[PDB]
Amino acid sequence: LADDISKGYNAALNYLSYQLRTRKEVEDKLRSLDIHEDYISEIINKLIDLDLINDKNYAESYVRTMMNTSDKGPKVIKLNLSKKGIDDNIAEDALILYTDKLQVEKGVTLAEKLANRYSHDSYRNKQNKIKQSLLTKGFSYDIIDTIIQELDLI
Repeated sequence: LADDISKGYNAALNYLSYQLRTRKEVEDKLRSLDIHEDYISEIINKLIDLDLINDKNYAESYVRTMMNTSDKGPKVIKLNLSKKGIDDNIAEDALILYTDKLQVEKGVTLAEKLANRYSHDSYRNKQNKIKQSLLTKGFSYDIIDTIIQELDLI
């Protein structure tokens, strides 16, 4: 009855007190407890109102985290966000924080390590491997070209 919505609110705050969660993560965590859509929606809106669920904030902190702790570029950061239930629109707004100059600087750092790793290759084969590595990590062609121009300066 009314103890349904109650159990729902309780599990939600347990799940959130620890880590940050996307709306969808909570939206289908209430289902892990067999709570109807009639009630999940009531719980979710209330949580959003109390700012306990906030996808813009989720996406922004994720982006800051990856910028600071990973070697991943915008494209991979975005698909990670999509895999968590973040709207494309919200992910895109959040990715605005990963400025070109910041991407290039992280890319130059990775490129420098790889240059040393492939130090025996020809300049051409060397850059191909580096561009390839940066592409699989999520950086765009233009960003990679700027990284390559930067690396040669070095």
